[PDB]
Amino acid sequence: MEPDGRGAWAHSRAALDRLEKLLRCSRCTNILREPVCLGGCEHIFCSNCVSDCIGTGCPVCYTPAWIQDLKINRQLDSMIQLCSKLRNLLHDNELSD
Amino acid sequence: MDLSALRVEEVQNVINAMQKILECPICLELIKEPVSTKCDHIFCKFCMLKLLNQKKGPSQCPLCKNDITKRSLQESTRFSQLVEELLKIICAFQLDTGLEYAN
Ligand SMILES: [Zn+2]
Ligand SMILES: [Zn+2]
Ligand SMILES: [Zn+2]
Ligand SMILES: [Zn+2]
Repeated sequence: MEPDGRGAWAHSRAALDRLEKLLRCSRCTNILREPVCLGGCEHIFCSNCVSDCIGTGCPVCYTPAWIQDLKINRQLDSMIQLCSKLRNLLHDNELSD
Repeated sequence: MDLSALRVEEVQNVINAMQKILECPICLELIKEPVSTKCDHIFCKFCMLKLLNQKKGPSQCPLCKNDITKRSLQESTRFSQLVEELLKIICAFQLDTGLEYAN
């Protein structure tokens, strides 16, 4: 009938991956933490990757940098931490002692 | 069927906190047209019209205190999918668990 008996939290799992795509860094091509905007267009990167390419801006959209100083995004930052939670909710830690 | 209340309260807590990041800093209305303001802040576009329409000169960032002007902000579309996607996440929750989200 099922691999792990029902399983549940299936639809939620797919939702996590979806939101992750909106947080997945462009350079690290993965989940970031406390990244930086810069991508005035529609791109985003961590706060330790774009710094090595601020002279230009975005490596894809080729858009010029808008922030001279390595600013931070509390919004996107909090989004990452939240996404991490759901990841554990789906995994479910089964352990007593 | 509330999914047997098994790890259902935890998820709902993550869905709510998520909406906070994709919320509004002026009218508290789920932003639709995310626009980056001079102060690196997001808005619903229309919110800027009123903030700038007011006879008080350059807009005043209500998030910090001020620092906003007409020829500054621009629809970058960065917090768009984050808002639309999130909405789809809450739908799945009620679809299975069927628990309350917010009122
Ligand atoms: Zn990166
Ligand atoms: Zn770009
Ligand atoms: Zn608004
Ligand atoms: Zn501000």
